[PDB]
Amino acid sequence: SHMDALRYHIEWNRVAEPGTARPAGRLLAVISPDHAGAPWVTAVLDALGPDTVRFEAKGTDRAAWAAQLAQLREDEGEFHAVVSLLAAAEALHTDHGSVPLGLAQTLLLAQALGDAGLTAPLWCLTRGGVAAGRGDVLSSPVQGALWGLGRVIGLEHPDRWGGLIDLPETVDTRAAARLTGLLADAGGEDQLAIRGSGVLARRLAHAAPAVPGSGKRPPVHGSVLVTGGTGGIGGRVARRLAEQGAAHLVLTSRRGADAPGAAELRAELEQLGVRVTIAACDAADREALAALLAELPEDAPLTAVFHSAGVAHDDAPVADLTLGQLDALMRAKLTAARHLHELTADLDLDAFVLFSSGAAVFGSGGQPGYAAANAYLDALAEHRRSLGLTASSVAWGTWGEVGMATDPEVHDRLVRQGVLAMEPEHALGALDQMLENDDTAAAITLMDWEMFAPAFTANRPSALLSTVPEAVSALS
Ligand SMILES: NC(=O)C1=CN([C@@H]2O[C@H](COP(=O)(O)OP(=O)(O)OCC3O[C@@H](n4cnc5c(N)ncnc54)[C@H](OP(=O)(O)O)[C@@H]3O)[C@@H](O)[C@H]2O)C=CC1
Repeated sequence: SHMDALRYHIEWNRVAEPGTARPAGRLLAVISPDHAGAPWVTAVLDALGPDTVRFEAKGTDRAAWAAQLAQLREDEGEFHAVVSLLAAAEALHTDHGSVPLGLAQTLLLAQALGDAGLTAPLWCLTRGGVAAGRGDVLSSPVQGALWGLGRVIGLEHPDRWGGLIDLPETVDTRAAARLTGLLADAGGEDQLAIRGSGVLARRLAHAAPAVPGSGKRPPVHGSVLVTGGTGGIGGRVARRLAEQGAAHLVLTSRRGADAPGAAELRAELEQLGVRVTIAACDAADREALAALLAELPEDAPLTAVFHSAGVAHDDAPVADLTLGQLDALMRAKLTAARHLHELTADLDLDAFVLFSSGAAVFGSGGQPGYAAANAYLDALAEHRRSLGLTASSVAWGTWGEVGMATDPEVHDRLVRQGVLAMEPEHALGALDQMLENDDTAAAITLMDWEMFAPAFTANRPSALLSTVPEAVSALS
């Protein structure tokens, strides 16, 4: 099927045991000084050895760090690699309430390295930011956001990007040796998870063909909340839910009833017999969300959430992105989804569906803020499954007809790259296959691999795509 052919999923496959020698040259370790106490942080610093130079990245000051780094690189000469432990800073930034401090500090470290002329490859370490291997628990969705930023750094600064490595809970000596071995030579891999049974790396595969009933999807009923539900994709999802018999759709956006197209949307939905509530309110306002949930009918309790609230604009290259831009991109994604998760965790929902993007799953040049925000969604869905709660993340490709991609501009960058506009009916039917399977994560995208693979790999290989045969064929 055509709908099957839009669905892909991320897998983690075993790779080679690394060598036994640590890096010959000197490592530079970067530490968040208020967040240096986690066990894995001390285990990593121990594994890097006492000869490793240590840089405490204090606060968020690009210019100060550029100066400090330039001084270090003057004194030492070229480093073998930069190893960042900034991801351990999960606390929100004091001035940007939707940006984890470690995310802010990572962006500014990537900036200041470039400013100071350090060219050693940057490796970003996380602990629990991916779900890798049968039974693996994604414990930190906040650290998971950093992977969407890293993948973009790999596309914008391939020559000075090492990669991302997720550590296990307990970094024992076998885990330490895998780490230091990868830092010496990672065999062309750059998205890695170190686990008790081996080193795994991240891979994209075609999803298994749809099996109706396998996931035991309950019938759509009760109240269903679609955030961004007046927006392009949210609207077409609400119309599908309505076709499928929802009792009550609750559609939100910051403009609510004043959003473009809302009256027409409400009328088309109501002709289907559905009760329609359209509310103005910001998905990152916890008190407004709570108030909205408090209003639901006894006869129509919340059964499902579809989180389509989002903006992509006002992003910038890694070298230029500000923290205020990053905060505005994170707000509807990390802040709003955290709220949705927390206020629905006891409700036994049938579906909790987060709309992510291919920018998070692949990386996309020019979109670091949006990739980090959407990668947090994907990680939160995995996290929620670990809690025994239902959750789905869908990393859409480009939609045709409706939504944020419908305009020649930076629709054309993507299209020239092989990421094609999907027909909405096909995208919706593929999402329906995913929910019928009860799959936790998918990318749903129409790709021309012959165009995409060579373009995406021109500066650097991508081990991610070696499990897509069309990409292997395009590179042959
Ligand atoms: N269209 C596509 O090709 C792709 C879409 N996606 C994702 O799908 C989702 C929907 O995208 P699409 O329908 O195309 O985009 P739209 O711009 O058409 O809709 C997005 C919307 O979310 C609402 N929104 C934005 N910020 C907030 C907020 N803080 N609180 C509540 N609502 C908010 C907007 O209304 P308002 O401005 O009034 O708040 C609008 O309803 C987005 O999350 C997007 O990132 C991912 C990849 C591709």
